[PDB]
Amino acid sequence: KPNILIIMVDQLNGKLFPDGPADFLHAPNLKALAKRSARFHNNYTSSPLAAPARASFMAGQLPSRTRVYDNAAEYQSSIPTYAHHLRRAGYYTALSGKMHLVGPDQLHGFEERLTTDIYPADFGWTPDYRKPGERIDWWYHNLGSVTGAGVAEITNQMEYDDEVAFLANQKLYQLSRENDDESRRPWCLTVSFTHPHDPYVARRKFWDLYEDCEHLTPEVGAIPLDEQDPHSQRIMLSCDYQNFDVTEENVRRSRRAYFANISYLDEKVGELIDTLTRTRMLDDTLILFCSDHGDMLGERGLWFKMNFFEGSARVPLMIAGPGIAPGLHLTPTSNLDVTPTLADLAGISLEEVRPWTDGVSLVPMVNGVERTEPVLMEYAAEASYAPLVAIREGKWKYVYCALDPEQLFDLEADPLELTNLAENPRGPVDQATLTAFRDMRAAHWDMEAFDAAVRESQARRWVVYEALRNGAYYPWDHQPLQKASERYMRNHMNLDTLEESKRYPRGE
Amino acid sequence: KPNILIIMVDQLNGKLFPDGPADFLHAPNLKALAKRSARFHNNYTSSPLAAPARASFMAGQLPSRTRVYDNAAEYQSSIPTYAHHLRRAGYYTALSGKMHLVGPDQLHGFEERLTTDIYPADFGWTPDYRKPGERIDWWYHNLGSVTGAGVAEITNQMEYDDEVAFLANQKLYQLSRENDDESRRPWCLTVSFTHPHDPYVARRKFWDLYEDCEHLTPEVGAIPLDEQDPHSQRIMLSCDYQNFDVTEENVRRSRRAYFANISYLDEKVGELIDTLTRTRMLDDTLILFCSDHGDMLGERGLWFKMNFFEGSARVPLMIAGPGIAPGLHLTPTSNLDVTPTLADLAGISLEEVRPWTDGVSLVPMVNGVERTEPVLMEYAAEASYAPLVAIREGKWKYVYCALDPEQLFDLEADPLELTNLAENPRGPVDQATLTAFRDMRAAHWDMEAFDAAVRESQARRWVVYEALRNGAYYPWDHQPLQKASERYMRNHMNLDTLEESKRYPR
Amino acid sequence: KPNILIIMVDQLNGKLFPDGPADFLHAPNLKALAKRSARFHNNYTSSPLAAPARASFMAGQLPSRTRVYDNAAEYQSSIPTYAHHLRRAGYYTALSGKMHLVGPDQLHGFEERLTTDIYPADFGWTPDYRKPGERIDWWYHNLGSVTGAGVAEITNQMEYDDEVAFLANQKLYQLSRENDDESRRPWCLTVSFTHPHDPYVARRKFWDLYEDCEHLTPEVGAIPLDEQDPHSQRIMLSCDYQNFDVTEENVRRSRRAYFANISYLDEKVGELIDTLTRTRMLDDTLILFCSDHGDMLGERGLWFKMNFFEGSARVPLMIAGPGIAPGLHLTPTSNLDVTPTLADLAGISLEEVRPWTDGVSLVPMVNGVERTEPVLMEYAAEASYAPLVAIREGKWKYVYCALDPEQLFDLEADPLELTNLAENPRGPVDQATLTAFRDMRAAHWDMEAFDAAVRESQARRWVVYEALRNGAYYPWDHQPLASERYMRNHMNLDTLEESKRYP
Amino acid sequence: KPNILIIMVDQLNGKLFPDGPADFLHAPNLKALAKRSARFHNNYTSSPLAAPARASFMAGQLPSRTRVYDNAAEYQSSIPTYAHHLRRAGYYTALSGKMHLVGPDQLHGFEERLTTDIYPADFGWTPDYRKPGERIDWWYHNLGSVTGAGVAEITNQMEYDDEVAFLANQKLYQLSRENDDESRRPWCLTVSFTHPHDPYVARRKFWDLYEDCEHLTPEVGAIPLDEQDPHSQRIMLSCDYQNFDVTEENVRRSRRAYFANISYLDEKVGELIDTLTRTRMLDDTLILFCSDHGDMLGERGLWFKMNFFEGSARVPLMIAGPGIAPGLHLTPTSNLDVTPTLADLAGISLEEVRPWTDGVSLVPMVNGVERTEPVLMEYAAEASYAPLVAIREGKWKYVYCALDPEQLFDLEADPLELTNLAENPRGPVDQATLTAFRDMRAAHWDMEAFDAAVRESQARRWVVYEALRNGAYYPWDHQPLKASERYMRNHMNLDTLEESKRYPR
Ligand SMILES: [Mg+2]
Ligand SMILES: [Mg+2]
Ligand SMILES: [Mg+2]
Ligand SMILES: [Mg+2]
Repeated sequence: KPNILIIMVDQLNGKLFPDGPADFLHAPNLKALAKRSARFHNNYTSSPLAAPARASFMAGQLPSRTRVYDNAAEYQSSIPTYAHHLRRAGYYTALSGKMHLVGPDQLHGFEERLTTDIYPADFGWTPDYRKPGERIDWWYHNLGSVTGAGVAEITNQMEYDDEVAFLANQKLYQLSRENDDESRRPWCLTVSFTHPHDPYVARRKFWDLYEDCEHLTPEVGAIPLDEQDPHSQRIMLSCDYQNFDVTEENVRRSRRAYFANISYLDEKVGELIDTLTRTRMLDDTLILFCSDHGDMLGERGLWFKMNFFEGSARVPLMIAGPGIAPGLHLTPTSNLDVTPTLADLAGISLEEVRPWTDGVSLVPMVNGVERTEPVLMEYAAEASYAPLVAIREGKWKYVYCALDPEQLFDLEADPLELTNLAENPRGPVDQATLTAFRDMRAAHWDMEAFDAAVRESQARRWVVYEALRNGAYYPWDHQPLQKASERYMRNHMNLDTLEESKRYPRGE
Repeated sequence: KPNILIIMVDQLNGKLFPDGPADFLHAPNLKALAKRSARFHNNYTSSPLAAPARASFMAGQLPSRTRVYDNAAEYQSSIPTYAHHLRRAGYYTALSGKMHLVGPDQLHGFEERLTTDIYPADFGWTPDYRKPGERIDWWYHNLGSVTGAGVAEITNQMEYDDEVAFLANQKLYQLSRENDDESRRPWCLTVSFTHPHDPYVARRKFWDLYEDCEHLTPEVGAIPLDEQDPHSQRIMLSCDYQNFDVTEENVRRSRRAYFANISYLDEKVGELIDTLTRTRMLDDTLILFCSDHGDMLGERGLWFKMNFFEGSARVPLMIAGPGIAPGLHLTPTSNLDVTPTLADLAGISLEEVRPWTDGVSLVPMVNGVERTEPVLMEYAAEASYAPLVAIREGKWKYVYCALDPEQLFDLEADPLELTNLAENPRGPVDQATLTAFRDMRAAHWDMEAFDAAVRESQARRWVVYEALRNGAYYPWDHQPLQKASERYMRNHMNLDTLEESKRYPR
Repeated sequence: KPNILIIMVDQLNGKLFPDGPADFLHAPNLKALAKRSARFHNNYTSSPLAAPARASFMAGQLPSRTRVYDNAAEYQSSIPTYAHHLRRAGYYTALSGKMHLVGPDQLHGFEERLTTDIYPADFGWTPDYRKPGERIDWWYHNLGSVTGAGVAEITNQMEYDDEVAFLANQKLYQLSRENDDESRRPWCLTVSFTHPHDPYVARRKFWDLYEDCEHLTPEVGAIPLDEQDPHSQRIMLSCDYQNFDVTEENVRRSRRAYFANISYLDEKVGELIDTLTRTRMLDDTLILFCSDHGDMLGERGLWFKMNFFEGSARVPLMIAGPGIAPGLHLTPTSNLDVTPTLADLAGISLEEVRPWTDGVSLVPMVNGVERTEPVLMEYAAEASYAPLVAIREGKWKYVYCALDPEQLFDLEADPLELTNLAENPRGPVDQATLTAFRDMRAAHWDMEAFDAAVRESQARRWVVYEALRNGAYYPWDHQPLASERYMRNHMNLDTLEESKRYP
Repeated sequence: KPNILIIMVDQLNGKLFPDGPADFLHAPNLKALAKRSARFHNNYTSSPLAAPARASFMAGQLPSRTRVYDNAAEYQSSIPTYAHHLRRAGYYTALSGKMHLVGPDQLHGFEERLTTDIYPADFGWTPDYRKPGERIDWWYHNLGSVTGAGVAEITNQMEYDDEVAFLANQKLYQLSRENDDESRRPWCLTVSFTHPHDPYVARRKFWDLYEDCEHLTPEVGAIPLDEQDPHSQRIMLSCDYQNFDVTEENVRRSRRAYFANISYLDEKVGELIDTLTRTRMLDDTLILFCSDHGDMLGERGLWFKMNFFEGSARVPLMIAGPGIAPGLHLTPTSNLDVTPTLADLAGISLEEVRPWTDGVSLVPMVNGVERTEPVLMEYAAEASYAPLVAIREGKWKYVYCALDPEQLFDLEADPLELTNLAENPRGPVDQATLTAFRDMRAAHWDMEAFDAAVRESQARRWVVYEALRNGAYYPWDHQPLKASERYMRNHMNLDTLEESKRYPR
């Protein structure tokens, strides 16, 4: 059974990984990794928002099934995740970094978690479908990140990711001490970074890499409010766009710092692989690179996520290691597919995970078997007044919301999604295609039931959270475990035995 | 707004409270409390098992709604409980003792919890409908408690309840120091004891009180296996009855220690009343006495709970204090009613709690209003192979399981439930009654959907729990908070100001 | 004096022999040989092309010294080879199979050659540094081997190797009949197979062994032309890469047949060991296993050789038999070291071979003495426009061409050579290392003189070959040499049978 | 394009051809040929020994460039020769007879070779500069040929040359059958005889032609060892001079048989000319007469070659045929010039041969353009302990060896090379001349680098050749080719065969 190192980053636009990292990015370690990887060019989040994407990623289940509709929705501890599936199959499992789990369970199957979460674990960020058009300024996104972009040597997120990286490498070193043990458990370590998520603020060393960058403005620029589709209009309102003057310089500084923070992450990818190499674990380790959702990065005038356009919904996915054929795949894939893919790679039978996952294993695709299943996405959080769903199949993307006109995009003819074929069909094929997707949509979702479930979930939490914020607060944030009385040299141990057990490799 | 003291005990057969405590029980404090209480004689659990009853009790929702089907089912933290409702209305809320909450949330709205739980917080005790007939010896009930009944000066449960009682009285004393503060929050303290739940083992002092007891044998004796209804048969097999030789003396000793432990609790009730009296909080404090489920106590040959017979499904309920007219109420009520009753007593509008509670406030009842709503019960844990549901309305009890013959009892004519009218109707009224109950059951429950929901919950947990018991274990048990650097006299405080703030009355 | 059996194969990627054959290969005979061998994990060709590698192998001399720069360069008969060295010390020496010797001398010291060569002996395959960028389609490598991989029960190469094997085993039987006369010379037999060189076509029996194989794709995928280093770009045009559509199925079928052909060879290794065992010559016989160069096998998008990346430049080397302690050695070694190692094992003095070899004996090192000399490589044939040289020492590989950026790899940190530390050093030590390798390069090669000598050799041959392909062709192909075999009436009929019999 | 017939003989003293053959020689065919020839009176070998001279002759390159330093040195097959140059231009090229090519390549560009070589093809005759003063008796020259001169009707060499002649004439006839087919390639046939090389033994018919010969003793007689220049001393020690009593009679017998064997050869020249005439190819055919090196023939007391004196270093050179103006040329020329002359005569461009030849075409000289380039010679085989070089320019000859005193000769004033002007200069002109030659010598050769290259070549071959003579020997001698395709066979047309093999038709 191979080891599994999952490297995850937050808010990474998948279009920036056309075939591994784009040429213009300074990312040598991720480019070298990509050359060894199966690379999934058209990979999509299951939900363009942090907590919904991450609960779905861990479970291999859609938000409608996990019930994690938004960034404040409880994730039930009884829902199996890839950590349960691997741990049940004999893996040691650990998390360093972020997963935005909401509720008192901050492990969800992970045997050990090395850091707290950067974000809250409580019900604060609960949207309210009963009050459409409101925004909550103290947690909603706003374009202050765009006007505030720049250069700093420490930030909240760099403190977090610096520590995530250090503890991940320390854990790989600790795990190598078991390498000569016949009865060692294989390990699965998830390293989950908060970059390149905003604030768009970067260390000067990485900012300086992009002085001459040719990609600091999007090809598709700002669409005025009057000309936006309704959901995009709700996002602009939710971001308080009217109270910010986003200049071209602001767009350029934000994209520049974002690219710089990819380069910041690339250095951390190199450290992890160097640790794997020197500990002699690289040949037995699968490495997956993934992200929860994208960032529009100013394309269409939009920033951040919360929508199904390519920049928000596309996220990179790469897998490398024993038994994995390197190569590029264009068939659309989903983050929903990661958990069943990991289970398959770990030797777990299809039947053991079939009842618990909505995705499919990608391993047959890596081995030349055509994948046919469509890619499904959902969104039911801020800037929605009712749930949205999307279907990505073949060359098409279809988006449905009961409150909006449908969208239908031919991504091979129209990769920038500039012509809505549901409004302006090119011919009778486009009209027949729209009908097929409507049928597919009715097959997969009951939208009235979806809306009612989201409303009931919000209403529960508004009662409960108001109560929990009265009197003394009981926090749910993960506190990594204290072990000082059992670490290093203590006088209930054999002193020379200790040094030998903590040294690795041995006898050289 | 009044203070609220909830006194809860575990596994207390409600037939023992015909009008407050039965005369033969040595329970002067509970009898004194009962005389000033609204007493609900025919009060029922929502589910005859610890965790399902308690989650349903806290939320005012049935197990089919809480999803807490058994003793290992996760109780979601987003479900509102009476703690949340009161806390949202401005109450300080606290729990001392047991609530058998499963999952990493061990507060469920309680602002403070003073003890850990006596029982596990994890998914270990999960039944499996895919293996009907199996029992799990390491946690299932078994009749060893009947054959091992006796006397001891300390037990696991007396250690627990002794501590529950001390910390509750300590908290009342601490709360009295705020009495003179016009800006104080009113308080709601739940004090939840594990007795008289088995093992049936009592301190000598209380065991000696029942030397001449005349209720040491049940009136309805052991029904042989072949004559038992199918569910009772499933219970006997789950208790491993074949491997125990339960003598008449075992029955008497179990019941004697059980009664003694009611007397053990009565002493603790008096302590709490005494603390309320001397702190001058009694007259502003509502007092509720309740239990999660009953105990058959050998009636029909059965022990413990897990069924809808009277000894297992009946639990006492009493309410006393400001605005509560004393009196005995015979109309059937249930534990589902406690949470909306609490909200009502605390001045919370019916509209604020309507979407979150399946029961009804008993306040109107206390003030003379006739109550008509029926009482519903559910069971879907060990010794069931498919869910069971019950309906209690007027003089009738109806019990349904897809796999079993229906049961229908006229508790007015047949309070010991010896004649099943669904099998042996007395006439056309009994037949029409059965039909009315079938139609009403079919409108309230889809029992096939109920069964599918229970099986999914079990299967989920069997995957998850096996994983969580591999490698290092992460416990969810509640750990009461440690505040020693901020307690008593510390040198960041004014040392004479401290003594005055900690003194009361002043 | 021990007998010496040299088993050589063609185009075998040394990364497939990490400690003997890799576990995933079906090769029980080579795994059993390895277990009693000194095994040289990091052994390198001296030049990643057939004839340059083989002339250098035979002489223990680099191409810059043999002058065999490419696959059409004459190998002078006056250059001593290990066959001369052993033959001078009293050995009977013979070759069965391929050595790709160019020119009229097809023995180069071998007393007897049992087969012709599979490949040409003339100046046809001559490159020309005056036309940098051309390709010659009728003999250049091309990716048709990759798109044409598969299964067949006979091929040109299997016909050849079947015969190589038969005659080698026949010769071992013949050599066993002299095994009772103390007056008999020790023997050195070189058995040189053309597999696993492409075509990637295998017998179905061996193809079937790899249905479940987990290694049918390389560890590094195809790198687009624009992202390749300049020499890799030259190679990619060389094989006309743009005129082939290499699918993943093509990659898988090519690697599967290649592994199948390793298994095909393993059966022949087992046959040779069986003959040694049954004739009772095994215990007195040194066995060496070697190859001329590797095969990239689709790694980086490259096939075949002509470069210094691991898959092309690494080749296996194992030695077993009397006086050889088994073990795995990680210090880099060279095919250049085979000839002085053979001479040393044969009791020849160091001074007798010192003037004629650029490598070193590996025997001290089998016996625990640390080997410090670096490993040197050269390439000056097709897809080069000027000579390339490489140095392998410690954990490092350094590659220099006057026309290209340097390459520097740390193979312990970067075994797949995905980070060029000359362009992208990690820190100060990488810079100091690059400088030291530049100093070492200057101490070993005059690159201007190298290029001039290559150009003069190419130009000579272009004049000569045009002339030689006018009029009647005189072939140089070796023809092995009936009226003296078996029972003939000028011999003693009864005495003959007892002489042909053994034991 | 003209046909080309190269008639080559071995060890013919060039002073015997002062204007074609000397008057006293019975050589009517070679004198008839000479009269229609451009004749190069002062023509020199490139190296006074068989294999080195011949490899240099074939390549138009000096030994230091061919690497063929001695009679056992491998001649690499990748070195272009006039055979390659002509073959590349469309010629059929063939050799009948000797060329003393060493190594497994016995064609060196020739498309067909009609005989094997009379001498070995392997590394046997290798000198060793590490053993100066030693001699290897089983192949070194010795003066036994001088004492054993005489008369016989067959010899090894006459068997050989008889066969060379027969097959060469047979081949000319075969080539004439292609005359009427205007599609045929032009041909170049090299006919290379072993005479007048020793043994000095002749058929009685030719021996009787010199009964009254007046040139049976050399003008310059024997020089005693103690008065010889150091190289001549090394030659005498290597010929084992101390073990032979060479009488005046021995000299006369040797020189008589030698002249007789020139007459033996002249008969064969007549045969070739007669075949060309009767086949009607004569007018379209260039005829070149040449030799590899000379023979001292007793002059100065020396025999054979291995030195730069006139008798060993001069060889005849004549060219006749279409476009060749007859006449005598005195400017010094070199065997190095044959290959570029042949190429020029075949219409090959100057630039196609310039990188490959150290000599110059003689066609401009034939056509009245003065030639100025000097004549260079080298020697690095037996009787040398380090390489020797020589320069021949205008009237002068300069000889250098690092180990010996220089020699400088004014061949106009001193045609017999009796006065060494480097030791006994006549005045400042001789001194400035010597200095000019020193400077010239130093610009052309690094003699230490030359010595090192020779030593390495010797040392290589000592390792190899010992090996090759253990166990079964594999020979490199040329074996000429097919009887099942000759004459009348029952897959051909019988009436078609006779007509195609008949000529004239
Ligand atoms: Mg995110
Ligand atoms: Mg209970
Ligand atoms: Mg090869
Ligand atoms: Mg000669």
